[PDB]
Amino acid sequence: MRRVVVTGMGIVSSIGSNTEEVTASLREAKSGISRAEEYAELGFRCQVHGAPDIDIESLVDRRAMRFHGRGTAWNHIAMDQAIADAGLTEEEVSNERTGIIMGSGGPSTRTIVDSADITREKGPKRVGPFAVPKAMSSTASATLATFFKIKGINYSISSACATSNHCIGNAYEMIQYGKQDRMFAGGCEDLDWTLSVLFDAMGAMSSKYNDTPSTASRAYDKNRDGFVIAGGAGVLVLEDLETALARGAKIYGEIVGYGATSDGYDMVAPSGEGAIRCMKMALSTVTSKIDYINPHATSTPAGDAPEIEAIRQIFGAGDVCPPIAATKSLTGHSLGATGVQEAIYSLLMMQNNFICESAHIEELDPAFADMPIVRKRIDNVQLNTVLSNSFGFGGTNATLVFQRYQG
Amino acid sequence: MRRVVVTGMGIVSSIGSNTEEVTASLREAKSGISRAEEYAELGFRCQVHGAPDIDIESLVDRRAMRFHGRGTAWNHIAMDQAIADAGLTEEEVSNERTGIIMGSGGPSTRTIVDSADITREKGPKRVGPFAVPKAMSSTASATLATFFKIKGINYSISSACATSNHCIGNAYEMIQYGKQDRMFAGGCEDLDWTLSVLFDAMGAMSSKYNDTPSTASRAYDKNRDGFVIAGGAGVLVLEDLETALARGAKIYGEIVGYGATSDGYDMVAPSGEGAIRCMKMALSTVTSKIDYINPHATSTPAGDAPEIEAIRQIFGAGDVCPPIAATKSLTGHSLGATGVQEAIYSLLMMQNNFICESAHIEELDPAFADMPIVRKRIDNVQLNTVLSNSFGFGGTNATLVFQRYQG
Ligand SMILES: O=c1ccc2ccc(O)cc2o1
Ligand SMILES: O=c1ccc2ccc(O)cc2o1
Ligand SMILES: [Cl-]
Ligand SMILES: [Cl-]
Ligand SMILES: [Cl-]
Ligand SMILES: [Cl-]
Ligand code: NA
Ligand code: NA
Repeated sequence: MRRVVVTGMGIVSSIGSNTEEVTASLREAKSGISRAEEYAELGFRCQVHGAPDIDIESLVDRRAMRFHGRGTAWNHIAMDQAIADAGLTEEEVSNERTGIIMGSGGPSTRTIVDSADITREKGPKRVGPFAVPKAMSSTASATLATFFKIKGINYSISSACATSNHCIGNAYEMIQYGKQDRMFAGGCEDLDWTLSVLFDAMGAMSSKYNDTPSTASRAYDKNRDGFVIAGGAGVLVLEDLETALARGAKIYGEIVGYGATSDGYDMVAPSGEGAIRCMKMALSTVTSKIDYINPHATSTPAGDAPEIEAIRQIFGAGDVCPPIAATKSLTGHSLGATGVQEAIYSLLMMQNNFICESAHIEELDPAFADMPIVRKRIDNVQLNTVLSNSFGFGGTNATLVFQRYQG
Repeated sequence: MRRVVVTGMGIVSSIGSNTEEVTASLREAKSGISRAEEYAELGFRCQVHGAPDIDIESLVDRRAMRFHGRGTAWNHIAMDQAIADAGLTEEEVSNERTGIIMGSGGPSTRTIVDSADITREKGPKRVGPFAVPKAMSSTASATLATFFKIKGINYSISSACATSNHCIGNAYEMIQYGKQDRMFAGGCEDLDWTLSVLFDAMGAMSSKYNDTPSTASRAYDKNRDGFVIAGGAGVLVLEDLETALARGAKIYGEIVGYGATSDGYDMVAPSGEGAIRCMKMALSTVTSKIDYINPHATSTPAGDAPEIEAIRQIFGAGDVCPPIAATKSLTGHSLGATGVQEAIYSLLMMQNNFICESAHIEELDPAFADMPIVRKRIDNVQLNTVLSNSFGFGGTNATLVFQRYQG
């Protein structure tokens, strides 16, 4: 099997519109969570969200927007960023050896609802002719593959919270096995009431911190009360090592492990043992210690704990366990975008020699008192190997491990 | 690489609720297309559809239905059928070596619209707590993985019309490379006005045959005027050859080729050259002649023709080209379900030694007069190798090749 490296990154996040803004937010523990006035107007319990702040029309031209919902428009921006970061020529983007696996947890729910509404109000013709590519589950891959003239692999993986972790892992496999030499991998999610309401109705999102929105997402806090939803996108450029070296690529890291398993247990709560198997699978090909864990931890009573127990089973407790810092306390949970964004946060922390605070822990849950959850930013630390989990509804698990390239 | 065989099949289709009914429909060219009265009531141009006729409540119990939209309920039925056909024990279904890649072109658009409607009419709580797994793009994998206690791989691929072809191809790869020994692969789609209207608004569906619905889908006919939408599901059980042989499995066929490419051209029309590359990739690992082609051909002016030219480029014209019969003329286009259903139709034709008529060709398009499009059922033919294309919006291409197992 060939070695696979990350040569470019792009991101649209609740904590920044590019990698520089994201890095500053991570370093300063600047929350991306704000009040969602619209959710209050609609009668939601949860009235907080993690909204990107970015001017799409200034970055994606009108004709290029024809088939984009707002999630895939963010993904287009992230792809432009990743291409620029990697320094790719047009020929390097568009060729038979270069593919795309780009996913979202759902499609444009807003397009679907707006279309149903206008059908009933003004008639089917008034849906317009461009709604299908926005409404389909493959929207993120179809729109970008077409626009960027991708000629190799083209499809989406979805797996709820795990979506863009599996997209990256499958793209990794394609390159390892020699089927493609370069891949664009990642994902996105729109942020829209038509999606958020589904989670509010199940009671899954935070509602006890509506008056202090910035601190509503608080993984590992004793009084965590649900996740905070977000939208955004991320893209990695992946290349086989020889391809990267030969063109003088930047190497942000090497992908050195990938795990994917299934709980076969509960639709909306994890079993724990599935996560253990997933992390073990990712670690089976890794020969250095793990220096940092970017957990799944979404700030839920039932979710944060089983993952911690899984981590304890593999790594032990206390100082011998890698430092753990939940970036979702700053960013919220961007569903399809989460895996790739967390890969990017982890790679940026590696680049900049720090581990962010696990934010908004006002009172640590005593169940986790034995674990090295980061309470204050750790500076001047050399990270060489980082692990990131994403564990999604339907018992779907994905873990990725990235390593500093040193030959 | 390991060899991979199909050991069980399940299907819910517009042309039958199991493989026996489907076989009878193929043999007798019995159309599955009917009038869609609801589409007329809503003001659609197209007023035809391919609707399954199956009693879900009699086949999936109430608690098992909690997280199913109607597409994934059909997929559950197809999975039960495939498990029974393969003769699998509970331990063979649920183990770390057995996974699922099961997709849909979209999620339950009906769940999304109903939820938005009830939010506005009665409040967010009245969405209920079970809508998320129905509305997410991974619905088909999440629901079945959880219910059937799947422990290995668990995710969905989506790629519009190509969805379940890529699901099968990626599952094939997993087994080839030794990561899993058994996979459930396939997909589904609900049939609902909230999805169909998106296609009617783009003018993509047939509307000149509303008064003769049964003949509205007519691939290769001079007067074809758009596809006919359908819903349903299909599942294949895939196993590495040694696993299959050792347990006395039925072998419906061996997967011997898989192609996946990208046009990088137009969102809603094919380039043709992408399809050539896709078929060539699938054929690169095949060492016998092709005895039958199950085309993408959806009964559209702009779609049927470029595929025929691609076929002509690879295979030539006339008698030296494999017989071509478009099953969508009987079945309509079931989007996420199409690839796996067409695999099943092709394997059933192989099993039963016939090639179905390419139905509803009242006047052949003169552009295709040189091609061996099947005008009347061909009997007493031994099929050993069959090829099936699916080419989806966003320029996404997938081809599979199956072969009669003879050692
Ligand atoms: O990651 C997810 C999980 C559920 C889900 C449900 C609906 C949707 O539109 C997107 C979603 O993304
Ligand atoms: O195969 C498809 C293509 C487009 C599409 C669009 C919306 C949807 O809900 C399902 C779909 O399936
Ligand atoms: Cl979107
Ligand atoms: Cl459940
Ligand atoms: Cl469904
Ligand atoms: Cl286009
Ligand atoms: Na993570
Ligand atoms: Na086909």
